[PDB]
Amino acid sequence: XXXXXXXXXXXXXXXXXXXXXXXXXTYLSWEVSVSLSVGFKTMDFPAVTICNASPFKYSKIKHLLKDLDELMEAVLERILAPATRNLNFSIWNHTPLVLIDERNPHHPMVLDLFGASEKICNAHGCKMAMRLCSLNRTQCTFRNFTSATQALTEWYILQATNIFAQVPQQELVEMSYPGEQMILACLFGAEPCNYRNFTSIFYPHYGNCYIFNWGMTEKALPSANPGTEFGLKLILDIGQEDYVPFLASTAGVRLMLHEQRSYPFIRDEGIYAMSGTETSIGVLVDKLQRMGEPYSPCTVNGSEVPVQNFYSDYNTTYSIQACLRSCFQDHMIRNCNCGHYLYPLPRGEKYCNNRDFPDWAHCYSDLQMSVAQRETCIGMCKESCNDTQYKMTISMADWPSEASEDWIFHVLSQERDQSTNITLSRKGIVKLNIYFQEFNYRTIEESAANNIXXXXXXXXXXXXXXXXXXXXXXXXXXX
Amino acid sequence: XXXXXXXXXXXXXXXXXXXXXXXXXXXXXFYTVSVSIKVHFRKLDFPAVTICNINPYKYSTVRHLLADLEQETREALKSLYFSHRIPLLIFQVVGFQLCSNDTSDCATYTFSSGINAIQEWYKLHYMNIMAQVPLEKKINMSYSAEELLVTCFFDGVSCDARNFTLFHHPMHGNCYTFNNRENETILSTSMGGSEYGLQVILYINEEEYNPFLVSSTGAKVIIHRQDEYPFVEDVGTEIETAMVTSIGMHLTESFKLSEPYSQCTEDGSDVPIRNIYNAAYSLQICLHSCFQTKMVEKCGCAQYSQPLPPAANYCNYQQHPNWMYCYYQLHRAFVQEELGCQSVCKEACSFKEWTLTTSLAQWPSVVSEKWLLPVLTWDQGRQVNKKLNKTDLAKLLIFYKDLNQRSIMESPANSIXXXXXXXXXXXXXXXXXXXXXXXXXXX
Amino acid sequence: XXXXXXXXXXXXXXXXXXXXXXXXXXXXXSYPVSLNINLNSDKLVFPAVTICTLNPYRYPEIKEELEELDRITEQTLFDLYKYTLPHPLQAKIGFQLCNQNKSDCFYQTYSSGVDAVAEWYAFHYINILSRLPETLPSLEEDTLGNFIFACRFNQVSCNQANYSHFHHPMYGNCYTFNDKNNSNLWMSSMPGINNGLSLMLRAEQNDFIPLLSTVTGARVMVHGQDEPAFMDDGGFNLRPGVETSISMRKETLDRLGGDYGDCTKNGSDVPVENLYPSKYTQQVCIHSCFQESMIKECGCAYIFYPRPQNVEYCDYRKHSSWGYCYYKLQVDFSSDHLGCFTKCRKPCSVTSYQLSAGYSRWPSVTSQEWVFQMLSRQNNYTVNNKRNGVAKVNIFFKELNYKTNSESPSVTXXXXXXXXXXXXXXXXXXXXXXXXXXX
Repeated sequence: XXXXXXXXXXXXXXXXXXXXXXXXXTYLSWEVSVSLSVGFKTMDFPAVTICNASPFKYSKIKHLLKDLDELMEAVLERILAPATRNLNFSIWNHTPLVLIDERNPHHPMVLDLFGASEKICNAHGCKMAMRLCSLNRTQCTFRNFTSATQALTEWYILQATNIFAQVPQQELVEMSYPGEQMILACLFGAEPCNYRNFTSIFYPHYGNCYIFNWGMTEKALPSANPGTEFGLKLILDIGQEDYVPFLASTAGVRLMLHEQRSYPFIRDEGIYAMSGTETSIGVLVDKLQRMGEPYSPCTVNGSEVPVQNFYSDYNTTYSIQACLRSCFQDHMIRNCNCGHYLYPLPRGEKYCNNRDFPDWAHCYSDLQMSVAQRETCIGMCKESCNDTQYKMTISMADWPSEASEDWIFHVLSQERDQSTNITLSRKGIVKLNIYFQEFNYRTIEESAANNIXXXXXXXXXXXXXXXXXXXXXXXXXXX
Repeated sequence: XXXXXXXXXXXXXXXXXXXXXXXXXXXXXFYTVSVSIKVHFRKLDFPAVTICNINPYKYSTVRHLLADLEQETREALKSLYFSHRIPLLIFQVVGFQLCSNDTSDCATYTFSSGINAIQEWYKLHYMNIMAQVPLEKKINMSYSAEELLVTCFFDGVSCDARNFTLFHHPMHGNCYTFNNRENETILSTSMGGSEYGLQVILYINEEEYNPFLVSSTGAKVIIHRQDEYPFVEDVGTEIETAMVTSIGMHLTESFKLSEPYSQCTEDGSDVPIRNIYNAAYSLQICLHSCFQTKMVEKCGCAQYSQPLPPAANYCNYQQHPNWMYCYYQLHRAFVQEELGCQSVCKEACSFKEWTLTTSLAQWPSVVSEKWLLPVLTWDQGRQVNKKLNKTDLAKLLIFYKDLNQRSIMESPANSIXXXXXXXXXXXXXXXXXXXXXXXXXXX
Repeated sequence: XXXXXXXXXXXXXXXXXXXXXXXXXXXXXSYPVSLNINLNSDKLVFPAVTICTLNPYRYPEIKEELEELDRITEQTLFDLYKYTLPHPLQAKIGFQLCNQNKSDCFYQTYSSGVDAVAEWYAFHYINILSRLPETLPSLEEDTLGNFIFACRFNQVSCNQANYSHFHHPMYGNCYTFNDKNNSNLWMSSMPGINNGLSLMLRAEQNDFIPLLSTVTGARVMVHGQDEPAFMDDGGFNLRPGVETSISMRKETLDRLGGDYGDCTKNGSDVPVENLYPSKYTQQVCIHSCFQESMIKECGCAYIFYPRPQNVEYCDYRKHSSWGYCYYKLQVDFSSDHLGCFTKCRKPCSVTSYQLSAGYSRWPSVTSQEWVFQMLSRQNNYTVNNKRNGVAKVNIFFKELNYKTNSESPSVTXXXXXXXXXXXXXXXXXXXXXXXXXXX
C-alpha cells in the first residue's frame, strides 16, 4: 500500500499544519509572567515637593484685587444678614451670580441683582447658580449649585483667574511665598541643606513651590539605611494670618512625592500636612516593570504620542498626566485661541483675558464639564513602562511641647530677623519627617515566555515525531 | 527479523515514554494557573460611599426613652466612685456575673480600668431598650437627610440628599450612601485628583451627644462597592470633626476561579446558608449569616446589631432572661470548629478592595472664621439657632489619585483546546509507538 | 553527475537529525520561577504591639551629670542666641568633629539653630547614657499603672500579661506584649474593634528633658512575633487627645530557597553573626555587620543596637574619636564599600504590615465634664486646658484573610530536550533507511 501511504503522508502533514497555527497563536499571544522582589536596597531618595493652598502673600497683593475684596464683603452682607460707593460692577458684570427658584414649576422666576424682608431663599427649592453668556443674553447656560457655601468660592476662583492672567509672570513671583520665609530649617541627617539647594516652580494656582532634589540641578542623594533619624527632616513656617482669605480655606501645607526626574503634579498626587504636628511619613517604592511595547501597550520614551508636550520648558521626562493636561489646553486653543491660566502657556500665545476675549467664561467651562472631550485624551495618549507609585504611611503627633514653647519659639524669633516684618505664629509651623520604611521594594517584573524552544522547537520535534512515524512504517517495509 | 523485534521495539518503548511525557504535562497544565497583572485606563466606577455618624439618636429626643437608665448609671457612679437583672459587683476589679437560669455555670467578667468598664455596661442596655422601639419610630428620632449633609459636590454637579438613600443601622442611626440607587446609572469619575472627587461637608451637633455610649466624636466612612453590604459594624475610618480628612484610594481587583480550582461560589449555590443581608457573596457576610441561623434555633431570638431574619424578632432581657448567657455560649464555640461555619462555608473568588491613604489639615483657617462659619450657619436652614462652632464641621474628600485600575486575573495555560496542541501531538506520537510493539511481537 | 546527485541526496534527509539537537541545546542555553496568589483563611493570630514613649526617661544616676549639659546649653544660648564639655559649638552655626592627631575635621554644620541644638544634645546625652551599670534594676518602677490606663484585647484585661521591657536610649520607655510564645498568646477571633486591641495611653505633656524630647505624642508600632522591636523602622506617632483606629492589612511573602533564587530559609549559612536573640531578617545582617565594623575600626560599641558581652559601649572620655569613627563609616556604608548588602542574602519569610489610619477626637464637650472627673479619681491625672494628654489606640484587622505572595516552582517545559532526545534517536536511524532505499 505505497499509494495509500502517500495519502496518509499529507494527512500527517495536515495535523502538523493544524498545530502550526497553535505555534503562531502562542507568539501572537505575547504572554508574560509576573515576579516579586521585596527587600531593602540602595534607592535614591524621592523628590519632595512643597506647596501651599495659599498661593500668595496677602500683605503684598492687596493693591491687585482691592476692588474684588470690597465686592466680596457686599455679597456676604445681603446673604447673611441685610450702600456701596465704589463697588466696580464691571468685575461683577463679567460673570453675574444668578438665582434660580423652583417653587413654581409652571413659571420659574429669577432675581439676579445681588448688590426678614431681604432674606434670599432659605427654603429647599432655591438653587443659587451662575450664568455664562457669550455675547448673547439668550444663550446663557447655568452652572447649577445647590449649596451657596463653596459656590461663592468657585465663583471666586474664576474671578481671580481673570485677574492673575493679565498680571505678568515674572512680577507675580515676588509677591508669592519666598524660599527664606516659607521654609527655614532643613535637615537631612548627615549633610546640611539650605534654601539654595531648593529650586522653584511657579505653579500658577498654588504660587511658588519648592522641590528637594532633581537630576537637573545636581545628582540624586541616596539613602541606604531604614530610619526615622535618617531621611529628610523639615521645619516649615507658614503665615496662617497671611493667607488669601477667600481663595484658600484649608490651612494645611502641601507635601508631595513623585519620581526623581519628573514634573511634580500637584493636584494629581498630593497629601496634606498638618500645622503644629510632626507629619511622620514612611515611604514605599511601588514600581511596575512593563515588558516592552509588543507585549503590552506602552511608551517608554514618549515619542509615540502625536500630541506635543508643553512641559519641555522645565526639561522633565515623560509621564502619564502630562498628556491629559497638555491636550486639554490644546483642545481649548482649537476652540478658542487664548490660553488658560492654570495650565502652562505655549510659546508665542497669550493668557486669556476679558479685555481681549470675553468668551473665556463659557468656552472653558463647557469643555471642563464635558465627558466626551476628556474621554478623547484618555484613548489618544498611551501609558508608560516605568510606572512608579509611592505608597506612604502618614502619622502625626503634636510637635511643640509645653516646655519648649517658651524655648523653641525664641530661636525662630531671630533667624527671620528682617527690618520690615517677622512671622511669629505660635500655631503656624509644620514639623516634617520623611524616611524609608523596612521593605521599600514592591516590584512587578515581567519575564518573556516567548522563547524559541516552547514556541517553535517544541512543535518542531513533535511534528518530527510524526514524521519519523511515517519512516517507522517505511523501516519495517525495508526490514 | 530477530533483531527487528527489538530495534522497532526500542522505538516503540521510547514512543510510550514520549506519549507519557506528553500526557504528564497535559493534566498538569490543566490545573496550572498564571497570575496576570495589568492596569489600564477607563471610566472608573465610583464606589458606594456610605457616611455613618458615630453619634446615635438625639440625646434631647431620647430622654423619655432612657430616663430610667441614666438615673441608674449616675447612682452607680456615686456608690463606686427595665429591670436590675445584672448589677455590677466588686472583685480593685469591676466586673459582672453573667449567670444563666441555672447558676451551675455563671460566666464571669474581669476588667481593670473604670473608664472603660462603665461604657460596656451602658452598651448592654442600649441594645435592648431600642430593640422594643419599632422601626418606624427609629427614623424620626435619628438623623434626617438634611442634618448630616451640607455640601454635596461631585465633578461639578451639585448633588443633594435626594441622591442619598435611607440605610438605617442599629449602631449608628441613619447612614446615607452616595452612588447607590435602584434603576440609576452608576456615577463614574473621569479625572483623577481631589478637585473632582466626592467633596462632602458634614455636621454633628456638639451639645447633643450621648455621654455614656461613645466618648469620641466624628462620623465614619466606608468605601465599598454597590452590590456588597457596607459592613459598618466593625470596619471604620473615623473623621475628625474640627477639620478636614482627605482620603485617597485605589481600585485593586481580585479574580479567581471556583469550580475546577480553589473553592468559591458566586450566589451561595454550594451551601444552604440563607443570605440575610441580601447582598453579594463574601466571606464576611457568610460568617454572620450562619451565626444568626444557629442563634434563633438555640437562643430563640436575634441579635440587635445584626439585621432581622424573617424568623423571629430581636432579643430582650425583660422578655428573655437567659439569652445573654446563650449569646456568650456561641462565641466560646465560634472560635473553635463546633459551629462548622469555617468548614461548611467557602470563600469568594471575585471581590474588590480599596487601599485608603488619608491626609489631614485644618479646614477652618484663622482668616476664614469670619466668613466660612456664618454661611454654613445660613446654609443649614433647619437648625438656625446660633453661630456654628468650627469644631463641628467635618469636611471629607474621597477621590482616585492617578486613575489606575490594578487588576489581577487568573487564566490557565490550557484555556482552549488549540493551546493543548503540544499535548495533542504527544498523544499521536505515543500512539504511533503503540503500533510498533504489537508489530514486532508477531514478527 | 549521477553519483554527485546520489551522494549529496543522503545529506538532505539527515540534516534535521542534529538541527533539532543543536537549536534546542542553544535554546535552553536556568531555574524558572512562578507566582501564585492564595488567600489563606487562618485564625488571625494577633501580632505583637510595641508601645513606646516620646520622652527619654532620665536616670537618677545620670541626674548629677545631666544638669551639667543644661548649664552649657543655657550658657551657649545666652551668648549666641540671647536666651567643661570637650566639643563646643561655634559659628551659620556648626559643630567641630575631629580625630586623634588629625588637622582635617568634619564641620557638622546646620542651617538653623533648632536642629543644631537638637543634634548637639543628641551627641552628648546619647554618649553619656552609655555609662550606666548594665545590671538588673533593684527598684522596679512599674509605669504600666501610669502610662497605660487600659489594655483591652477581645473584651478582657491584661493583668496576667507577660510583658517585655527595654528602655530605648533615644525614645525612652518601651513595652512589648507578645514577645513570648506560650499558650496564652493573643489571637483575633473576629475582625472587630470590640474584638480587637483597645489601648489608652498617657502621652506625657511635661517632658523630662526639653532638649531631646521635642515631641509630646506616643508611638504605636506593630511587628512580628519572633522579630525584634526595631523601632527605628517607624510606627504611628499619634496626637494626644484623639482616638486612632489603626487598621492592618497583612501582606506576607513566601519564596524559594537557594535551589531557584537568591534566598535563605534560615540564617545559618550567612557569614554575618546573629547578634540579635531574635530570628533571621534583613535588619539582622545590615545592623549587625555595621555593629561589628565599629569593632574592627575602633574600640567602641554602638548604643542604639545591642552589644556583645566581650566589649563595653563607647564613651568620649574613653575614646575621644568616637564621633569621627561613626561619621566616617556612615558615609562609607552608603557607597556599598563594606559589601554588607551583598554578603547577607534576603530572608524567605518576609511578613510586612500595611498600615492605614483613621482619626477622631477622643473627648467630647460632655466627656470633659465627666471623664476627667472619672480619670482623676482613678490614676491621679490632672486636667490641662491647653491640650489633652491622653490618647486612645485601637488596633484592628480589616478582614479575615490576608494576601499571601507565595512563590512556587515551575511544573515538574524543560523536558522538551528529552522529548527532542528520542526524536533525534529516531532521526538518524530513519535517515539510514532513506539512503538504503535506493540500493
